[PDB]
Parts: sequence; structure tokens; C-alpha cells
Amino acid sequence: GDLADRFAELERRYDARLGVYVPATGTTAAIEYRADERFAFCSTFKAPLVAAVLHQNPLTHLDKLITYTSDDIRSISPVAQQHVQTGMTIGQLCDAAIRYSDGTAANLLLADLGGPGGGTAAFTGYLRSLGDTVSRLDAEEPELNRDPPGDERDTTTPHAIALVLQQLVLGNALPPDKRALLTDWMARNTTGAKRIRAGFGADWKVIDKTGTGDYGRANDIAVVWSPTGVPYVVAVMSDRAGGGYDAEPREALLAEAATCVAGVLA
Repeated sequence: GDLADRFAELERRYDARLGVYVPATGTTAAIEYRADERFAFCSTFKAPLVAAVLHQNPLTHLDKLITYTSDDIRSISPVAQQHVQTGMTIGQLCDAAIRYSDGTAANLLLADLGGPGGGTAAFTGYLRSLGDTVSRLDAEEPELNRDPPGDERDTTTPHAIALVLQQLVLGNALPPDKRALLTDWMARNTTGAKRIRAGFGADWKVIDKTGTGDYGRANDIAVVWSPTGVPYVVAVMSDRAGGGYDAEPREALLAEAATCVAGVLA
């Protein structure tokens, strides 16, 4: 069989560009499809953003209260827009950024990293520290979802983001306590049920972070565990840029790509 052919078939069926990377393991070959092509992050960056904040702070920092105003709600923020009067702690922001893809939470965590560009330069530097020489964050939410096709701003590659996530969740980029917090937030994500999760049977554990954007962008980055406890990182990125900036993102493409991956990994 030819898995690349099957991924190409999905692209034709959905009128999409699909990128996949599943890193090789001691027991499995890599799966790679358009893995070194650029795709917009969209909200997938929020997982390594949380890691960046965890990395540079003691865990007591999760209790730091962050205050903000209604004027800070500039992007879709399901949690933050209900806590303008209370504020939210850094831990609550991490939780919201991952589990509800909260954009204000993400922007506040970017600001917590500090430096020029509201934290976007700092975040890119955190990726550089993980060996990622390609990815770049140039804008805050929501502008980071809106760059035109071909613009390298706010892009990663499936290969790069998969190896970032590998290091964060399965590797030693974070100490194991911080690692566990990231993993738990991703494990309780609320936004991913129709993406990679939908391609793996219920006996597989899936943790993930979605992203969605203009030009039909729909991404999901996950770590999955087999029914025997073997983990794999699965990065699936897509866009439908040929359809214009208002092309519909297609969750089902990601679910089907995931089902193809699940077929190989079973």
C-alpha cells in the first residue's frame, strides 16, 4: 500500500492541503506527509506557549493573578471574557488557553513571557531553544490566524511542531511535574473531539490542542497512547487556501487523516 497516496486522495476529496508528522519510535516508522511544508500554527501554538511559561517560572507562578479588562478581549475567549472582574491566575490562563483555546488567555501568557512584540519574540525563542529553526510567531491573537498563504509569519511545519510536542510531553524539555500539568490540560481539552480523537478508537488515550484559522486552516496536535500504553505524537495540519480566506476548515479531514495514522499504528 502507499499511505502517501491515501493522504493525497484525502487532499483531493476535501480540496485541501494536508500535512502529517508522526515521529518514529523504537517500535514504529515515522509517518510524514508534507511534513516540512509550512502551515499556520493557529491555536496549536498555545500548547508550547503554556510550556514556555511553565519552563521559565516556578510552579508557584501558577497562582499569580492576572488582571485585564473587557478591552483586552480581542479574540475568541470563552473563559477570559467571563472573568474580567475577577482576573485569572496564570494556571487558570494555561487551562483556558489549552482547553478552550482561549485567545485572551494566550495573549496574556505571551505578555507574561515579556519582551518586544507582546511576547511573540519570546515565544519564538522558546521554540528555538527546543531546536526548532523554522517556526515563528509574529502576531498575537487573533491576527496570527489571518496571514495569507505563502507568508511565513505565524507558521510551523508538521515535523517541527511534532518534535516540539514530542520533547514537551514525552521528552525532557520540561521537568516531569511541569510536563504532567501540560499533559493534563491537553488531556482535558474540550475542542478536539472531532479531530484526531475521532480517528482513534476509544481504547486509545488522546490528548490534543486544536487550531483553526482563515483559509480553511484546521490543525490538531496530539499525543496518543495505545491500549498497551505506547505513546505516539500525531501532528495533523491542513488548510483549504485555494478556497479563499473564508474557506471552511474541515475537522473531518483531520479525523480521516488520523484514522489513516491509527491504521498504521494499530
